[PDB]
Amino acid sequence: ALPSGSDPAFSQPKSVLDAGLTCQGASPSSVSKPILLVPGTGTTGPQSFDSNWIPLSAQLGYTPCWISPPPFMLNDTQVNTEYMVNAITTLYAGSGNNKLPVLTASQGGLVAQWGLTFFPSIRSKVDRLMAFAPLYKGTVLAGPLDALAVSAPSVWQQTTGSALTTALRNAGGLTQIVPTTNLYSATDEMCQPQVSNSPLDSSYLFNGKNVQAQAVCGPLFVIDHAGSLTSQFSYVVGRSALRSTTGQARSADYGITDCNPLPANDLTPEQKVAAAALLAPAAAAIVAGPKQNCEPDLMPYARPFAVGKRTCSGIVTP
Repeated sequence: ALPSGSDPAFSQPKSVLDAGLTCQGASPSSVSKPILLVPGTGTTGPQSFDSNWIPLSAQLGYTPCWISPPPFMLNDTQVNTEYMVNAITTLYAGSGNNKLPVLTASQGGLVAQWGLTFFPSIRSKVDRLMAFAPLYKGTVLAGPLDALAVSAPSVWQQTTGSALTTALRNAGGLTQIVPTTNLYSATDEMCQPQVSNSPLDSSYLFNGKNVQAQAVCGPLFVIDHAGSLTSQFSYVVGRSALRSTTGQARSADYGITDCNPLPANDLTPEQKVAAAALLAPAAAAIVAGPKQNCEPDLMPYARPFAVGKRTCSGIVTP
């Protein structure tokens, strides 16, 4: 079974977590049809989504909301998840005690699934998860010892083999917990392996709607980790997932004629140009942020699932 019982303690003051949550044109505490947007490593909410799912979800009738855990999602993924759990608790009540969708970019999907695995209270408040290029198994690429002996906390945790990805898998987290759609690409340049269109892929969750773009669009279709979020093909799949009465994208709703890798048609020209410039700023933030030579310790609620892995304090024990 999954973790059950009481939610783990928060390490951050609630006022700090509240400060990281914003909704466009509304208060999180009094908001119609919120969608919670969870950014990837090296970005804020607006930086991840201003060129894409903030305007696109608004045009579908949601109030776009986001968390921006400081600094730029570079801190410990477990602390980033506190922002999401707090945001879910708030948006659920602030929308009349109604479940809400969560939509994530890159490592924001790891944040979401970590929260669902280890914070039982939110499972009944999230109606579906729409994850673009999620790194549930981390990635084998680049890495925390590349070009400097120190790397950001969440960069350590997103590395395949990390104590965090280990603990997520051993606790049951590579199976979907709420209805989940995972849109990803075999040509993802941040996250590998993604090529097999099978559970080997880092974005795959058992029983989820796992959509590798090349399985629909052809072996030669190319979108990177950002295009995975912003492309017109991505918009059609995400719109399906958000509208579906099953909580997952439906194969009937998308097909080879939607295989357009450029930014979603309904974005403004300015939004389309910004959608093409997402790589460099996130990479530079990763370079300028907090850095360390070890993976953050697992919090007690996750330690028993990665016994034997090495974190800053030493060997994980249960």
